[PDB]
Amino acid sequence: EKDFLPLYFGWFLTKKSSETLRKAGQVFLEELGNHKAFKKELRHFISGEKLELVSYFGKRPPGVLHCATKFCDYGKAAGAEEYAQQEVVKRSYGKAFKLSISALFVTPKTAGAQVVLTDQELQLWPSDEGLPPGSRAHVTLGCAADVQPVQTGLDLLDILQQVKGGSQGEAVGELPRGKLYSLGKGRWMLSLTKKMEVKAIFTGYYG
Ligand SMILES: [Cl-]
Ligand SMILES: [Cl-]
Repeated sequence: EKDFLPLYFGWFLTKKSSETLRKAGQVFLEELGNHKAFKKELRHFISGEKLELVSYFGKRPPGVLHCATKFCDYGKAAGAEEYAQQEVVKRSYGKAFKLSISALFVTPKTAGAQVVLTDQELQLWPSDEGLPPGSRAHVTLGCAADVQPVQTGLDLLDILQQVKGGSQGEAVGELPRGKLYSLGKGRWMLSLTKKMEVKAIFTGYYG
């Protein structure tokens, strides 16, 4: 009888760190919704007055927030066994880490936070494109009704791809904690003046 792996590995934020990022995320969806530049380009955000984004991203993580590394599906996913067998993964299991979050973003599908992993933390990132490894690292804050949390990372990569070309353009707003950027196609990004640090434990979720 074999030992099945978790649903996925990842950094799970503490109560206080989750509380902080959660409320910060809420404050962002409230300011963005009330903002002038957003109300203008609302046609490219919804096919259908004001839109309250906190309600729009109705599906939100219930307990503590997290930053996933490798989706394993208890060993069914490709490379799950290989990832879990790594010394660095087994060594890091249950240990605390400090994740740096550089920006919060919003798309028609998801709302999340961009994670900038350290070189130490990148060793825990699966190497199973076009952007540097770990660019997909994120914390999902919310999803639209028929969107799956896996979308959040994909949305982030799409936004970072627009940053490669430099389609970010000039900041279309100054929020209390950073500069607002309009990427188009209902995509928005808040570059934080100060990268907020969150405390999290690297472990495995079984669900
Ligand atoms: Cl903040
Ligand atoms: Cl969808």
